[PDB]
Amino acid sequence: SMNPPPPETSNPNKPKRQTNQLQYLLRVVLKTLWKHQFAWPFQQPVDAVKLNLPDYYKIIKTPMDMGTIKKRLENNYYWNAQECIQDFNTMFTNCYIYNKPGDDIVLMAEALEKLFLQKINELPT
Ligand SMILES: C=CCOC(=O)C1=C(C)Nc2c(c(=O)[nH]c(=O)n2CC)[C@@H]1c1ccc(C)cc1
Repeated sequence: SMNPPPPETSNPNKPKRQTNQLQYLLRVVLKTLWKHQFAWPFQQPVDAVKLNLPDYYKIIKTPMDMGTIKKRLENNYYWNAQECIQDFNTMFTNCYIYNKPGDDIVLMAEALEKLFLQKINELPT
C-alpha cells in the first residue's frame, strides 16, 4: 500500500514569482486555514500506509495537501495566485472524489473550502 513520492516543492527550471496576492495566500489564507480544528488531515500528504487506505493512490492521481502548498509558497514556487488556488482546489476535490457525501472527512473539507472561498473572494491588488 506504498506511498508515492510527495509533490515537488522546488523546481529550478520553473520560473518563480512573488506577487502581492501570493504573499496574501501564504500570510492570510494558508496560515489561518492551518489553524482550523479541521486542518490536521490536510497538513501533510496522505499516508496511505499509516491510515490503512491502501487504495488511496489508486484513485487519487494528482495528490495535494496544505503542507506541500505551504512549502511551495515559502519557496516562491508559483507564478501567480491562480496556480496556488488551483492546488487548494485539487486537494479539496481529491477529498470529495475519494470519500462520500456526509463522511466526516468530507464535512471537514467542506468547512475549510467554505473558509477558503471566503478569504480569496477579495485579494490584494
Ligand atoms: C480510517 C482511519 C482514520 O484515518 C484518518 O485519520 C484519515 C486521514 C488522516 N486522511 C483521510 C481519511 C479518509 O477517510 N479519506 C481521505 O481522503 N483522507 C485524506 C484527507 C482518514 C479520515 C480522516 C478524518 C476522518 C474524520 C475520518 C477518516
